Amino acid sequence: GSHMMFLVVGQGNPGERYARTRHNLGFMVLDRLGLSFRPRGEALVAEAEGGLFLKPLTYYNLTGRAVAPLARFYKIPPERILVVHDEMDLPLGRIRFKAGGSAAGNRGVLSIEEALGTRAFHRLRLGIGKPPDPSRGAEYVLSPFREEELPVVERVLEAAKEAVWCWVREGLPPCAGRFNGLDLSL
Repeated sequence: GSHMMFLVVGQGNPGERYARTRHNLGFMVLDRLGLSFRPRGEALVAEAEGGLFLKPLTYYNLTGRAVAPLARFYKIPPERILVVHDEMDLPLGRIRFKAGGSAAGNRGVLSIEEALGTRAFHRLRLGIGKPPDPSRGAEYVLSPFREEELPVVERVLEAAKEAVWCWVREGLPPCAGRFNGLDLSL
């Protein structure tokens, strides 16, 4: 319709090179929802149930360029914006809803904060852990998960799919109550 009730944003980079990488977890979650995405401007967009699901094709670090004009245009309040992203500050196997707060160095979240001028939007943080040395962070997020991690990633994607629908239909607090305590690790 002419209006949108919510905006779910998956963080990722465009192209097959990135599709299995840790930094594309947000895209992977959106791709599990069973929606029909269509190219619109610099994004793939899907609709369902009165709102919008966005896989920006801006590159990860530039997603604010797409998110902010859309959210302002549709007058979407912060508690009806959900940014789904990989999170180095949580271990693989943890999933957390967060209302507002800092980006903690995540360039996608930072781009959106800078473009909107607020931190108050919601996030679904999907832990990925950290590399053994920080100097490998860039390579870590642009690499596929390890062999031994795959079963945990699968659980996380299943949980995160359900969590996205939870947030869409219920709002953040009930969903934080169901999901934030989960331990999906091996």
